[PDB]
Amino acid sequence: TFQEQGEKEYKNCELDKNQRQCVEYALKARPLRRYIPKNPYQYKFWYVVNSSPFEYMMFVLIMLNTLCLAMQHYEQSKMFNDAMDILNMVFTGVFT
Amino acid sequence: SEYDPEAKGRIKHLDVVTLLRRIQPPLGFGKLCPHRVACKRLVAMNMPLNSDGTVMFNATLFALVRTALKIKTEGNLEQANEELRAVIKKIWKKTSMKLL
Repeated sequence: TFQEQGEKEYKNCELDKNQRQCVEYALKARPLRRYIPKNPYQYKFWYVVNSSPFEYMMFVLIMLNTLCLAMQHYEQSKMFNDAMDILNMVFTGVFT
Repeated sequence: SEYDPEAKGRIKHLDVVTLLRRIQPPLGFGKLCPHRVACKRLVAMNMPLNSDGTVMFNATLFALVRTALKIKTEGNLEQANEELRAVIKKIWKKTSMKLL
């Protein structure tokens, strides 16, 4: 009954439902900026920051942090607690 | 936006072919040689008569959208904008260049 209420959009003299949503987006748009840098010495690091291998490496780097964040349990051993503190420092360091 | 470090509205005509090549077949062209299809179909549609290397973004995708659905031949170009001005929302004077 709600859906039948939305059927009253009788603007289909020549266009179909597929044309209704695509046209409006095209009429209202503006390209954004890619922010490509310059000054090669500054541009040198942009390749490392913006690259598929870098984000793929950090993708599994974040995943391993989640695995570490889930291993804490009740009455964990003192060595386990010590191993967690250094692992926390390693992950927070690389993220920094 | 890939070819523009800053938008600035327009790009050069040398990148027009490379723009359409990296698009999926549902939106762009087939997997065959672009010379036989994409190069020939480029002139087929209607384009604004601007300078050699001054083409705006909204004048490129609009032809592609018009090609995807209800493609029309020559002789009734103004009918397209007539349909938009009678069904689609206010144009706000932004379809003047795209009308031709």
